Amino acid sequence: YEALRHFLLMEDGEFAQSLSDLLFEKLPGELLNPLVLNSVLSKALQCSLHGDTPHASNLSLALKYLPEVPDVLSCLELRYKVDWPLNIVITEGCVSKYSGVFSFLLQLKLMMWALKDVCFHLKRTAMAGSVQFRQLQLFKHEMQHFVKVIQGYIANQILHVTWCEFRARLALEEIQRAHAEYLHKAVFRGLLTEKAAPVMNVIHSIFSLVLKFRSQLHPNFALMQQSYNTFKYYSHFLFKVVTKLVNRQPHLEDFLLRINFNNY
Amino acid sequence: REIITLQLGQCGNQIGFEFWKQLCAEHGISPEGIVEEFATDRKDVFFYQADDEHYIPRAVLLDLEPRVIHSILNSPYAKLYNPENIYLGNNWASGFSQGEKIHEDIFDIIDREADGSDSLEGFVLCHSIAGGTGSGLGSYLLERLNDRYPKKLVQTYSVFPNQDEDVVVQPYNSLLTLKRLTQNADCVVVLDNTALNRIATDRLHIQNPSFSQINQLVSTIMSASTTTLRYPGYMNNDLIGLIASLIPTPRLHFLMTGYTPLTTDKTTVLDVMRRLLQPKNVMVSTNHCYIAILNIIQGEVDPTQVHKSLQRIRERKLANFIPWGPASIQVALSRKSPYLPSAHRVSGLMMANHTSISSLFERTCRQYDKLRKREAFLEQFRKEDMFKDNFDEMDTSREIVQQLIDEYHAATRPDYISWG
Repeated sequence: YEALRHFLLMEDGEFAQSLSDLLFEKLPGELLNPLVLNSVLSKALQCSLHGDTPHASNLSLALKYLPEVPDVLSCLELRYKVDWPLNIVITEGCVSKYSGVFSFLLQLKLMMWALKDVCFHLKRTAMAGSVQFRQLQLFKHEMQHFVKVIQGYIANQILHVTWCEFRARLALEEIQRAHAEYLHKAVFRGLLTEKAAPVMNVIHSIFSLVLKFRSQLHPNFALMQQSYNTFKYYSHFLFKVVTKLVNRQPHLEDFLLRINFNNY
Repeated sequence: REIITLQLGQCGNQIGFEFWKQLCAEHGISPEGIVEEFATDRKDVFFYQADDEHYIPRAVLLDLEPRVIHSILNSPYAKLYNPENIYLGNNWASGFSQGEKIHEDIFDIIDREADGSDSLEGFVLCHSIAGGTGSGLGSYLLERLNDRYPKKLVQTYSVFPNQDEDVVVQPYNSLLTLKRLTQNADCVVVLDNTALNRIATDRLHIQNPSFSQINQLVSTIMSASTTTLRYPGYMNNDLIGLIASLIPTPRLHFLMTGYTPLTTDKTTVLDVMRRLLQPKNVMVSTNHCYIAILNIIQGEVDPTQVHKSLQRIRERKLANFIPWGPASIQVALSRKSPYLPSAHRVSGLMMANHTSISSLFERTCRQYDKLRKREAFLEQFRKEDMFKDNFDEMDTSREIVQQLIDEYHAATRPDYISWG
């Protein structure tokens, strides 16, 4: 458990911050073959000192969809393998849902990459102190901040409260039920539910706009400013939509205080 | 990845020596670099994995008129690190001209560790503002540093030099250092010698060994700033990830420090969060209001109550932070660091962007204004004349610090959608 949490939920840093950082340097079918895809995991494990454990093996990397590629789709499979007498407790329907939540966590890190890209592209023209420069950069910080509060929320719910109630949840059938409750609270607090599905639907609109924001570096000031205005409109609209669905969930109540804090 | 640290001046060499000693004391190592048997964590952030299983810190030593350097030399913490980086006035102009001629050899000292490192992440500067030897030299080397490598970050640990009256050339020196501190530095953590002296005379009755205890304070702050990097954390395990959230505007990069216990010689989450929020635990001393606050906690903390703590500190509603786009006070939670004995467990550190430092800037600007108007305290030397014949560098720094006070004050306004 305390191995797979650091790989599929990635609690230990400089593993994600190396694997995703290595893959994003490149950009496809010469990227999905197992000579670059099979090697990046073995290089990412060395710069966290995760390797040379009996839990550094049984890791199988793959991907579930091949792109030919705005795009918010990222695709990866990581599995853990347990033998016969441990197959009875962790099931292979449980592992499939672990990969499912792994992709959900992975899509957030693409934002953490794209914001560093646009921060990096502005760095060589940062010399100037122009009007077009400062007001443009305020957009970039404000889009960065939304990810830094929602990632803090995920980084609270899916690792601190749901793991504190896993260090006394375990006690033979009770072990299987306890692990099945661990995944249950993770998918419950992860907003994959059909009830909070429109709340997840607005997050796509935020993500796509930041990816389109990244491509423009100066090109023209107004085109990115329009996207900033739509972004502000979307965030203000999300705050009301999540308010209605707490006024009509206990973990989601924390999201209300997260997105609005000494503003409106 | 890998961060290279710099120290110059006797005060900067003191705080770096204390920092390296204090991290030697924190980590399970000997003062020779030998690992202990009870070790794990990430020890590549400032420590070179050296050749005898030594974790050698990567520190650039710069000194002029060496006094403290001999005391650093005859110590058992010269067996911890010795990269052979030692290379030999009290004015900014004198230190500037002395740095002028020998820039290539100390730049070879830079490039030695640069090629010695596989990766590079940032440069931390231990510099004493208006420190005599440190002033001028540090400004010149800061200018060359950001000139050579625009792909890295610069942090500078700075003090606010005034003991509230002494030396009449110090506002000129600190002003020129502040000009480079604005436009050639990307993150500034400012400290107050007055506020630290007041807190030292508060918790204890010491006022004479103030440097030695202030070393303890700054080393604890610097270690607590890096605990999420040195120990396995999850966010801001790089410097730039920490720096990114705090800065909405690239000249608003001045960082305020507080710390939840005041005396260091069960409580709940929202308690120490609230006490870290107050200005009387802030150890750096019209409306003045925070742009954005980040806080780190390290100690024995029950993790499941933090969201109710978050709600309670919300509805307590202590600061009316900002009017334009939405920042927050933002929490990070860390484990208390192992491998050493730990007293006073619950300890928090806060990084904040506050416009209240514009008051201290206006203080030293008023001091410069009266000393410039009186015109008997410039202390005219040939160094200052040969560096600048018309002394318009002071004018350029003056209009820039005016622009920064304007930036502070217009950011305090509800309109900063127009620039100013």
